[PDB]
Amino acid sequence: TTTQSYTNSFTRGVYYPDKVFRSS
Amino acid sequence: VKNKCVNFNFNGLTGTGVLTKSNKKFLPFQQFGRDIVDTTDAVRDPQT
Ligand SMILES: *[C@@H]1O[C@H](CO)[C@@H](O)[C@H](O)[C@H]1NC(C)=O
Repeated sequence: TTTQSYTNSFTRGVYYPDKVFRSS
Repeated sequence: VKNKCVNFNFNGLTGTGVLTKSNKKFLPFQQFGRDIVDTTDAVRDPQT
């Protein structure tokens, strides 16, 4: 079976929008 | 040819300038480069 408890994601789940290098 | 003003056509990215070796840290999925004001600064050689 399974449960459906709820949690808070914090600051999480960010990917690179593009494939362009960037620094500073 | 490096260190010489040439017209480049890297993978359809047309332009002009002087290209040379660099010590950037391009990640494996990276393909292009850019700066703070969104101008193409570095490119990855498709055959090198
Ligand atoms: C490009 O292809 C040639 C011949 O297939 C090969 O010798 C060379 O290593 C290749 N270059 C890259 C960067 O894969």
